Amino acid sequence: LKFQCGQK
Amino acid sequence: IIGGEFTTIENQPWFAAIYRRHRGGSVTYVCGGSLMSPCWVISATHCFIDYPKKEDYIVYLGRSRLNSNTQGEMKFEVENLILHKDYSADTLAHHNDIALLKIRSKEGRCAQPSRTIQTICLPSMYNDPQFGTSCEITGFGKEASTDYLYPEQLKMTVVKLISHRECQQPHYYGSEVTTKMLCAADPQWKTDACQGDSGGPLVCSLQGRMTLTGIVSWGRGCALKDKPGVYTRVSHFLPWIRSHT
Ligand SMILES: NC(=[NH2+])c1cc2c(I)cccc2s1
Repeated sequence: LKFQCGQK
Repeated sequence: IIGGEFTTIENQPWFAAIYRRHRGGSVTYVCGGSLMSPCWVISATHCFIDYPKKEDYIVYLGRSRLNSNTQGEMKFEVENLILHKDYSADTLAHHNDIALLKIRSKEGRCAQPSRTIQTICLPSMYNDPQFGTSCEITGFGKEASTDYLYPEQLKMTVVKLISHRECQQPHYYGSEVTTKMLCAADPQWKTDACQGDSGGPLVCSLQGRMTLTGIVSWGRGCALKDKPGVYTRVSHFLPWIRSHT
């Protein structure tokens, strides 16, 4: 959806 | 990467592949990088140093293979190329080996979030994991120092962080390693980063987040006993990153 740093 | 396993970008959705175009028709791989925010990718200066003509580089995100497309990939042009002032190379190390690439799509946009494209987190001011932590490196570099080609499939491997005391021992790298670098190796010197892996990330979990702790920079040989891989210590460059992003 939107960037969430470090999420695979 | 020497050893390691083959993977897909789903597993490293912030890895960026940087290529260079040639007046002739071919595009060749240069180095890896990581997506920090929608428009910025961070890599290493030594990758651009010899040919700092931003117009000839192409950046691809969401890429699991080297010269064949992946569905979901995005192609960008380098709008800005920031190399480090104070970058130095000696007979082994690279100092202040960090660079920033602002990317622009042919449509004027930066990266979009997908199942194959994600940003990696930055650490807080001089905050690193402790030696012993297992971190993972990813890239398309050589699988054997003797090879003269790169793999077509993305690879990853896990390495552990070692202290500066260990890395600066005379039979390791002595004072060629500074406080702005970090060293990581496999206990049994079986896996490591290598040529073609420059610029890509050393990711570790810090305070609960997958953090970019280092950038592949140099090493003597690949997977050589008492020759750990050295990386740029991101946590020490935060001010520099900030002043530009
Ligand atoms: N042993 C290593 N981790 C590395 C070795 C090299 C070499 I040889 C060239 C460029 C980058 C790297 S990283």
